[PDB]
Amino acid sequence: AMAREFSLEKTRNIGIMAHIDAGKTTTTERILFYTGRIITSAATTAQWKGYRVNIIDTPGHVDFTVEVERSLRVLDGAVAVLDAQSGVEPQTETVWRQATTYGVPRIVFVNKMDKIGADFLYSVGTLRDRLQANAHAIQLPIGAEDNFEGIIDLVENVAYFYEDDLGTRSDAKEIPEEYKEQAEELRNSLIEAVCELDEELMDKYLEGEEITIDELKAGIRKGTLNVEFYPVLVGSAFKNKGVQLVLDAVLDYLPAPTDVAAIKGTRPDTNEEIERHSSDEEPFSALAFKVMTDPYVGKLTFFRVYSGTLDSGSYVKNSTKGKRERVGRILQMHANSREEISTVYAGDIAAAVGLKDTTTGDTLCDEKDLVILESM
Ligand SMILES: [Cl-]
Ligand SMILES: [Cl-]
Repeated sequence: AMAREFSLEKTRNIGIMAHIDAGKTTTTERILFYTGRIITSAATTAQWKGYRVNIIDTPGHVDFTVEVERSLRVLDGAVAVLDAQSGVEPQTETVWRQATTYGVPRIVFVNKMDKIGADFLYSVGTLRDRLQANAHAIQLPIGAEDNFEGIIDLVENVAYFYEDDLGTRSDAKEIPEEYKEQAEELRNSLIEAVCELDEELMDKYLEGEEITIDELKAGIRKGTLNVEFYPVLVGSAFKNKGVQLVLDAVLDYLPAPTDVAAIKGTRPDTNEEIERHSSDEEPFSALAFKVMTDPYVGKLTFFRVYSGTLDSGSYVKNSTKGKRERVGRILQMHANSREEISTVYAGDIAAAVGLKDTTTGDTLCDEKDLVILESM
């Protein structure tokens, strides 16, 4: 007998798109640490400043596999991590274009800034050249290599400094004098880019009226959600610098379940096109996306709930296979523990115990209102 701890609007289903060379694993470990306060898990339930953040693990393929399409549906937004040295590899391009097809909003994080030969401006440049994406910097790093001392937030128009310790973050002081000219130059470039995404901001810009910090964030978000803009951040996941800012950007610019289109399905035995809105008032529907052999509970079946709610110990239909399944226990895999929940809601992710015939890609739904989300 529990209600939602976190609302739809305050939910972030994210995935991290990057190669092992770009530092995907080390980046992921930092996110799990900051989001789990007070071996690779298929999906990790976590939080950040009052928001539910589900970190969905993604594969490292270089092909047009069906597993990626499913991995892109399960997540709503994504964090594309680039290597500061190389920038954009030929294999990052194939991943990027697939995300664009399914309309996945993405923020970019230029990792390994403290590494030798790291160049932020260069890396940002490759996105517009190679990928042909409208990527823009919302940050400017203070120094490179071991001189990498801090990060400038172009939106808030402030600077943060890192002592390279466990404390890491410091208060938001004024931008250093030697970086002000470039900072305002990039901030004004950012403001112009955003003005082209919302006419209301263009009008204020042309009339000479100031654009507030929140108006700029809204514009960036609006553009990022429409897959027309890609905010670019910087940091060093290896020495823990700028990772918390990425989490802030997830809240600020990545979509909540309601910010992406309602998922499309079909009624079994017919060609009828159906849509399931991301809401609790609708009939339950969910997509299973990973079956893991757990050592304690034996067999976990991870699933993304698109619509409705589901109580533990209740039946549902595996519409893909035409079988009844009893969701015995519902678990959420946290960073350092497991939580058994009595109810899972729309736009959330959990693992069901007790399923017999369900496999990756199958649809689980309310027995009284059937739907198959994946084509077969
Ligand atoms: Cl940070
Ligand atoms: Cl909706």
